Amino acid sequence: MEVNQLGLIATALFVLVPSVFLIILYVQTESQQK
Amino acid sequence: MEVNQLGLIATALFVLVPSVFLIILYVQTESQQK
Amino acid sequence: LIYPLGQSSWFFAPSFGVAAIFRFLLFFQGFHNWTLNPFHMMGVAGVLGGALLCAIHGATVENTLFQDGEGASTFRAFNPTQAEETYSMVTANRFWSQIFGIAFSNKRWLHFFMLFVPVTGLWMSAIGVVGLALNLRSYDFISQEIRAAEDPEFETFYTKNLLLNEGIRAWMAPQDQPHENFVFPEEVLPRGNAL
Amino acid sequence: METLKITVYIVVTFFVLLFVFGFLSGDPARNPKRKDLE
Amino acid sequence: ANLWERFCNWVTSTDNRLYVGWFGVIMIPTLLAATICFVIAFIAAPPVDIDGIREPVSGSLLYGNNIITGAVVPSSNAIGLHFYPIWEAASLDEWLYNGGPYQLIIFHFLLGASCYMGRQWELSYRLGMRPWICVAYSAPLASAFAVFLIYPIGQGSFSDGMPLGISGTFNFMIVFQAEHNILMHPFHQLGVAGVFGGALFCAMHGSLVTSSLIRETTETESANYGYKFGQEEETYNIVAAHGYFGRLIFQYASFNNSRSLHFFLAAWPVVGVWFAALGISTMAFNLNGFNFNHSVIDAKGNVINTWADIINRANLGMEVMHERNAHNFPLDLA
Amino acid sequence: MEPNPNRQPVELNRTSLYLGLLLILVLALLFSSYFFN
Amino acid sequence: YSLGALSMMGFIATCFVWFNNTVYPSEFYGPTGPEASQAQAMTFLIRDQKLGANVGSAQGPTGLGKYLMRSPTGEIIFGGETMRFWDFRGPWLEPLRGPNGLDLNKIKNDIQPWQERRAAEYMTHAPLGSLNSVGGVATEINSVNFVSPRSWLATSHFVLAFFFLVGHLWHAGRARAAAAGFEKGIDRESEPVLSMPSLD
Amino acid sequence: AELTPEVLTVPLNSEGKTITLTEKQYLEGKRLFQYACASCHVGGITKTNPSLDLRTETLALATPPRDNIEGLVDYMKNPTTYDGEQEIAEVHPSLRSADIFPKMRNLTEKDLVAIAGHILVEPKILGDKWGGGKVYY
Amino acid sequence: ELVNVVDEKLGTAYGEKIDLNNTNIAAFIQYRGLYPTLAKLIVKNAPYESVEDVLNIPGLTERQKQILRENLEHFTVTEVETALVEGGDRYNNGLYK
Amino acid sequence: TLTYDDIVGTGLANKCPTLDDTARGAYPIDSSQTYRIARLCLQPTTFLVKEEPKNKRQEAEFVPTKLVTRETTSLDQIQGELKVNSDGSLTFVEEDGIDFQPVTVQMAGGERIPLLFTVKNLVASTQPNVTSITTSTDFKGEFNVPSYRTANFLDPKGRGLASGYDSAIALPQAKEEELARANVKRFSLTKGQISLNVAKVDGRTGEIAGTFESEQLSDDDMGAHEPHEVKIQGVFYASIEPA
Amino acid sequence: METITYVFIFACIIALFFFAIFFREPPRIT
Ligand code: CLA
Ligand code: CLA
Ligand code: CLA
Ligand SMILES: CC(C)=CCC/C(C)=C/CC/C(C)=C/CC/C(C)=C/CC/C(C)=C/CC/C(C)=C/CC/C(C)=C/CC/C(C)=C/CC/C(C)=C/CC1=CC(=O)C(C)=C(C)C1=O
Ligand SMILES: CC(C)=CCC/C(C)=C/CC/C(C)=C/CC/C(C)=C/CC/C(C)=C/CC/C(C)=C/CC/C(C)=C/CC/C(C)=C/CC/C(C)=C/CC1=CC(=O)C(C)=C(C)C1=O
Ligand SMILES: CCCCCCCCCCCCCCCC(=O)OC[C@H](CO[C@@H]1O[C@H](CS(=O)(=O)O)[C@@H](O)[C@H](O)[C@H]1O)OC(=O)CCCCCCCCCCCCCCC
Ligand SMILES: CCCCCCCCCCCCCCCC(=O)OC[C@H](COP(=O)(O)OC[C@@H](O)CO)OC(=O)CCCCCCCCCCCCCCC
Ligand SMILES: CCCCCCCCCCCCCCCC(=O)OC[C@H](COP(=O)(O)OC[C@@H](O)CO)OC(=O)CCCCCCCCCCCCCCC
Ligand SMILES: CCCCCCCCCCCCCCCC(=O)OC[C@H](COP(=O)(O)OC[C@@H](O)CO)OC(=O)CCCCCCCCCCCCCCC
Ligand SMILES: CC1=C(/C=C/C(C)=C/C=C\C(C)=C\C=C\C=C(C)\C=C\C=C(C)\C=C\C2=C(C)CCCC2(C)C)C(C)(C)CCC1
Ligand code: OEX
Ligand SMILES: [Ca+2]
Ligand SMILES: [Cl-]
Ligand SMILES: [Cl-]
Ligand SMILES: [Cl-]
Ligand SMILES: [Fe+2]
Repeated sequence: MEVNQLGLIATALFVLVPSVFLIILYVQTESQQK
Repeated sequence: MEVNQLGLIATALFVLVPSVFLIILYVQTESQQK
Repeated sequence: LIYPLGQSSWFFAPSFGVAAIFRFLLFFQGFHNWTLNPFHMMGVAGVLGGALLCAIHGATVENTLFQDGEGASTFRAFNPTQAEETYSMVTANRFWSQIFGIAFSNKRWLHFFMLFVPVTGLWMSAIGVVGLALNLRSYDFISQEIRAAEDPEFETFYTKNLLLNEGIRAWMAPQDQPHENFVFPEEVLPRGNAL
Repeated sequence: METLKITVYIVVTFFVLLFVFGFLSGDPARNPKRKDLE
Repeated sequence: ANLWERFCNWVTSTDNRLYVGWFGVIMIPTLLAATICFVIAFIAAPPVDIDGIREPVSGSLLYGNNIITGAVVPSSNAIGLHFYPIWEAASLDEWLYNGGPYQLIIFHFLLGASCYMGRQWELSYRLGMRPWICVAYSAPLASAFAVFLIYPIGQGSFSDGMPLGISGTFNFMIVFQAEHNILMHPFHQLGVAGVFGGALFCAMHGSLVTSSLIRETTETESANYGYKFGQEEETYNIVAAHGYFGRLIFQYASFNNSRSLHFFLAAWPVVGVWFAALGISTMAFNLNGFNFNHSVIDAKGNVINTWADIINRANLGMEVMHERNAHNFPLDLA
Repeated sequence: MEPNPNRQPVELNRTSLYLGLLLILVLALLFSSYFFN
Repeated sequence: YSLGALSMMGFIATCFVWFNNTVYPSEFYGPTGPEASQAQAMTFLIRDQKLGANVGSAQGPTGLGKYLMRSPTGEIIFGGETMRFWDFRGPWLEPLRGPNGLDLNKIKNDIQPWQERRAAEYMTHAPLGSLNSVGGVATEINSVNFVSPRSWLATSHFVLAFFFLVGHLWHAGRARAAAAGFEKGIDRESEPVLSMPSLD
Repeated sequence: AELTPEVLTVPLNSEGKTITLTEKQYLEGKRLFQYACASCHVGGITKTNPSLDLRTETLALATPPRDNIEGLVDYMKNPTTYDGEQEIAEVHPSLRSADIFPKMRNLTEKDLVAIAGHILVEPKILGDKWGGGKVYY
Repeated sequence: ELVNVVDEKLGTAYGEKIDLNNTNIAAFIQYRGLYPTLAKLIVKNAPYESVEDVLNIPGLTERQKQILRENLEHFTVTEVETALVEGGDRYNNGLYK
Repeated sequence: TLTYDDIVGTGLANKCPTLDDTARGAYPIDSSQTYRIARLCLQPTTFLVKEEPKNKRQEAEFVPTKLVTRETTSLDQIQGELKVNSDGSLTFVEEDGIDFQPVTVQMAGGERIPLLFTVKNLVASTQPNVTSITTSTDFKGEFNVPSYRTANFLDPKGRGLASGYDSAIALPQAKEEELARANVKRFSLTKGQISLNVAKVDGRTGEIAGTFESEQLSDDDMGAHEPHEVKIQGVFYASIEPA
Repeated sequence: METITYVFIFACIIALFFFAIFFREPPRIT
């Protein structure tokens, strides 16, 4: 299909960037003192 | 120029994935007790 | 306000009427393909999701009540000034955890979420309509059109819906938009076989 | 396709029998409070 | 305990991470079959001759669809209400061409969701709860029954069931408007009041409870931490909430009884959606929306259009264009 | 559940972060030309 | 239990009045939906054949027979959308039925005026109409005051059967809770879940 | 606009004679048409044969001519195909076939005149809508 | 070089008159006395090399012959177009109101 | 004697009548008598499609296919004149009947091949001097294959021949030339050929049965693509009558 | 590549369901 050839990178960064932001925040939360 | 149209996402993920891994590790290291 | 302001005139705003509003809906389908618009889709998710949360929360509270009276009708067994929760959060949480897999455990979160979902939905829909003011629609998938253009055996529900849209436009436009002085000869009207 | 048919028929019958005999197996008694409902 | 006794104890066990139960014994395999078939079809199913006119419609991703356009396509109009399990086909290729996945999926789904509802009762019983959460769930469930089973029955074909897809959903809606003028049907209007109202009261309730949370935290932390799971004391001040909302409108328009309030919260969307469902299910037998076409006439007899007639023109566009190759005769009678 | 005693904290100091980012970015700068080809 | 049973019976009655034309004679209740769609196909087969059409060999736009085609098991049936209704059976149509379905020679030679009349009548009394009883498709103009009895009875009984199913769930669940003694709520000092182990 | 005597003035015969219907006759005509005809002829079309409509010009070109009271009344007594060649009372409602079309049994000559008048007056009001079908709704 | 044959046919006499070889039968309703009897006979006995050949259809009455003669000025003939005459489309071309 | 209720939903309705093994007789032809086939039935059992040559340009073969449109394939209740020619050959001139069926078959790999399986306007003739129809009689002749879709058929973007848009309206400013083949619908009309091989004859009843093979083009989607070559094989039945 | 993306995102969502259910932070009564 003649899709937009940037759709792949757009979707991939759309998922990855905020997901990564959240994982960073979660993981640095867990490692704080109990 | 007739470049490989996946070069962009390849380079982007190549940079971003391990960089993110390291940022996660650093930040969860900083948040650890001193 | 914004929508008609982006269009030719107030004429294309919704008219304040039941049937008129319905007309507004069908116009948006035929002309904007508004169902295909992901902002509208988020609106839908927020509205139906809000109704879901409303129903499920009401029912959950009503079915995890503590017995605080002798009455079989349980409404009187509550006092506005009472300190205690009127229903069991713990039992509710176990119920949904075992039924659905996850459950609220935090009432403040639950209720903020009940605010968040429908408000956000409506806001997304507002953004989409802002797009429609400029006719900046999600009308088409270009890949779909290129494929269908080259391949007359290629059919999806998307293309079928566009046929529906085209019908709506041609059949309703002359009476719906009288200022255009549309005259559409019988022969130009899009129609399938028989109908 | 006959074998698939027979297999599905058997599976369905199996789970249905589990459902029915299951609810027949003193279900009213399976609650945290008053069990003597017979 | 013997093996059967032990099995019964496990099935109905309140300690399982996910409750199984006897309804669950039916629900699990049917929902798994339906899910697996749906996913596989959605990715890989070939085009389906939905309308029985040897005009196959592609629903799957690999055959040129995206997430919005994709669907599992309804079974052939040639099949109608005939039961078309895999084993009635001469081959899987035939089964696929004629839309067998649609029937397999929707039948397993409807069975499974009915069992989901029963399962909600069952667990409510096991936990010593009141039993009516499942009745609330009867509202969306009935609606699914309306679009996957009752409408097809009324029209005489599963080809008229709602497609399992986003754009296919829209197709179903537009065609439904064309054929029943659903917008002008009071049960659908009650449905709309139900979901708009449901959302309104959800946001409202959310906002008032959030508005009257008792200070238990500092500004540098989330207020959610002000509530601890399972605490006995209520986490907000309902008297203050009622004090606010009662002044916003007027005193007696506000709930001071949390139980009455939550009952209202349950009932409005559930009842409204029950009416939506009954709307679909009765338009299934072509008792359709209000028809005020040419209701207004001047002294000579000239037709004076109202908004109903413009609706009518749109509806006409829909009617004449849908399934452009399926009709040989002038009236669309089902 | 009874906790696992084999658990260890994990660390990456700032210098190691900078070194790692340098490695990744320079590798990307080198290979990117070949990815685009 | 009785509510459940009555709900079931309601749905059964709904399908009975919608499809059955024996204990619900079309003479009295009007044609079924299938009946009327088939009647349309019959009507135009008759019309066009009178005009000289060879209705057996007439190929429609789709490749399927315009008037006549095969069911998925090979039976000769009316074509177009009414393909879905080939299971329909009615006294006005059956004389045209042979071992293999609709018989082309009977169609060509044996259709009686009473059949044309009946097919036209049923076609034009199809069970379609608005809530204010304007007969026909949703886009039809005001003129005909008609909603088929089949529609009134099917719709009414679906609504009734559904609410009776709801009543069934309500009362079965309440009977269970009351029998077990918690229909009024959870005992604060004896909350069952509090005596259950945590899920995780 | 009003339903004037002029609108209600329609051709009685093929010989230039007209008849002016009363408002009550027009109403009776609408009522009786709905009662006996509209199931198939709603809006001036023909559901069981859309090739033939109730437009005045079409009636004018029918054989014998039907674009007048007399033609239509005779049709209601003894309907023919459009060319007059065969009598179709057996498949079309008429006084002659009131036995098989029972709604025609209580129709009087006056009723036939009223129905005919409805058929001729309606297009004078509705224009292309009469016999136009869904396109003109 | 691809051509829509129906559109192309509309530029011949087919687009101006009743084409005895191609036009769908309902067109005969346009003129007094032609439908359905003569219409049926005409379509059934098509194609015709010339318009006047319509007078040679067997079984005609003198009346029928005269009506046809009065209506010859409204008829034409062009080459049979497969697209217009297959499918029994001359009897029902999928057009109603 | 079977009724509709005996037959309905069994699949038998898509089957042609058979004659038992004892039916090896001869049906005399009186060359002074006129004859008709009152019922010709064709029940396909196999559809074969000629693979498109890779480019080797050797002999491309006919390969098997899977029927996906179920038991909707047979031609039946076909009738027509059976002429006795001056050289004693018989010529069947098809007049009418259910003489076509749309059929979709599926090739290995998934390609679907729609075709209008048909014998429309069949003209089939025997060898000369057939004084009796026997298990040695054969019919060979040709038929018409009209476009699988007729002229009103609309493609998914609303384009058609006798109806529809004449352009790609979703691409208002695309260059038209590259889309011409899709925009401009064409109506196919081609020839097919069929052989009927009589295997059984009931001299007393005038019934004959045997096997057939036909060759014809498949659907070309109103000129959008090249059609495939199809060979259909199956059994047939005909009842001969004096008329 | 589109299909891969869509199915990938879906699979990620299902896996997310799995973790969100079986590896959630447990609710604790204080
Ligand atoms: C699943 C089905 C579905 C759902 C759930 C929705 C839901 C939504 N659609 Mg809809 N829609 C659908 C299908 C659906 N749509 C379809 C099939 C179409 C055809 C294409 C449309 C076409 C459509 C359009 C064209 C529009 C919507 C809108 C919206 C939103 C309306 C929000 C609202 O309540 O505004 C209601 C109004 C308000 C909230 C404004 C404030 C109202 C004040 C407070 C009222 C005060 C009243 C006062 C007290 C006096 C009352 C007096 C009394 C006598 C009446 C909402 C997100 C709208 C939207 O997207 O807007 C952004 C919109 O314009 N939809
Ligand atoms: C919960 C278990 C379950 C259930 C309920 C079903 C149910 C269904 N599946 Mg199956 N299915 C299952 C598991 C299950 N499936 C599994 C695990 C697989 C993978 C192997 C499949 C694979 C599968 C396939 C491949 C197909 C189905 C299909 C079918 C349907 C037809 C079955 C039938 O004809 O049975 C006949 C059996 C009976 C009538 C049972 C009679 C015997 C009992 C003892 C008498 C009492 C029953 C009576 C009716 C009343 C019910 C009792 C009630 C009052 C409590 C049906 C919707 C088909 C389908 O969906 O077609 C569209 C189909 O194609 N299923
Ligand atoms: C959605 C429909 C539904 C649901 C959720 C329930 C659920 C409930 N019913 Mg039931 N019930 C129903 C319909 C339903 N009923 C109907 C239609 C009838 C009339 C025949 C009854 C008659 C009934 C009685 C007489 C009783 C119950 C009971 C109850 C409750 C106790 C559970 C019970 O023992 O299961 C029984 C479940 C059923 C009788 C039907 C469940 C149907 C669902 C769809 C499961 C189908 C499973 C089946 C094996 C799959 C078929 C596969 C096929 C291919 C072979 C419970 C609240 C009992 C109760 O405690 O009441 C106070 C009780 O004694 N019900
Ligand atoms: C093979 C593959 C590719 C198949 C995929 C194809 C198929 C089409 C996939 C679908 C694609 C996709 C999902 C379509 C939807 C996309 C889009 C429309 C989403 C909208 C996006 C979103 C940002 C919109 C913004 C508006 C807003 C945020 C909407 C969110 C809606 C939200 C989820 C509503 C909540 C519904 C959910 C069920 C709530 C659960 C809560 C539940 C636990 C309550 C139980 C409960 C109640 C109590 O009262 C108490 C007390 C307790 C304790 C308790 O527990
Ligand atoms: C220039 C001019 C002259 C200026 C002069 C101004 C002068 C000072 C004015 C003074 C005189 C004045 C009074 C004359 C008035 C003029 C005129 C009457 C104005 C009318 C304006 C307007 C149109 C009136 C609309 C009527 C009204 C607003 C309709 C909406 C209200 C609606 C019907 C409420 C009923 C619904 C009810 C069920 C809601 C409950 C559901 C939901 C809220 C549950 C959530 C919830 C509820 C709780 O209860 C609590 C507790 C909690 C927890 C909670 O979750
Ligand atoms: C002119 C017409 C002729 C008449 C014909 C009659 C028609 C039938 C009318 C139907 C009768 C309804 C009875 C309601 C009783 C009831 O609910 O009691 C339960 C409680 C009792 O009230 C609570 O009552 C309690 C005391 S007690 O329980 O009553 O003893 C008290 O503690 C508490 O504060 C108080 O709120 O009611 C409430 O919780 C608040 C009212 C909520 C509204 C209920 C209706 C359901 C939602 C509407 C449906 C949606 C429709 C729109 C579609 C979107
Ligand atoms: C009496 C009429 C019943 C109408 C249908 C049911 C409506 C309410 C049920 C909704 C289910 C939601 C999920 C369960 C949530 C749930 O758990 O509710 C719990 C709530 C409280 O339970 P109780 O135990 O205190 O009372 C129920 C019995 O135990 C009797 O005491 O039950 C009721 O209030 C029933 C209300 C009957 C009276 C209400 C009538 C209101 C509807 C009137 C119809 C108007 C429609 C017109 C449209 C225009
Ligand atoms: C029979 C078994 C049925 C199993 C089916 C699987 C059900 C899966 C339920 C959702 C799992 C993921 C939840 C993540 C998030 C999560 O882990 O939830 C956990 C969360 C717990 O809330 P708590 O009160 O405990 O936490 C509050 C504090 O953390 C405040 O921060 O529950 C909610 O937030 C409910 C509201 C959101 C409910 C979202 C439901 C959406 C359903 C699916 C929508 C996407 C569809 C995509 C299709 C392709
Ligand atoms: C298919 C799925 C793929 C996802 C996986 C993600 C991939 C993650 C890859 C991880 C790599 C990160 C490297 C850690 C980098 C880092 O942490 O180094 C510093 C580190 C020192 O470790 P220490 O023993 O001192 O402990 C410090 C701890 O805090 C480390 O956690 O030494 C090593 O890691 C060994 C490798 C030396 C690397 C030195 C090379 C840097 C020199 C500059 C090179 C570029 C410029 C050249 C100019 C010509
Ligand atoms: C007259 C009629 C006739 C006959 C009738 C018949 C003879 C029928 C019958 C009888 C019968 C024979 C009926 C029925 C069925 C029964 C029921 C409906 C059952 C149910 C079941 C249940 C409900 C149970 C529940 C549950 C179980 C499941 C499990 C456990 C628990 C419990 C027990 C709860 C005919 C049709 C021929 C024709 C028409 C008319
Ligand atoms: O298939 Mn689906 O949509 Ca119920 O209407 Mn008739 O069919 Mn077809 O047209 Mn319109
Ligand atoms: Ca031989
Ligand atoms: Cl459609
Ligand atoms: Cl049809
Ligand atoms: Cl006309
Ligand atoms: Fe609450």
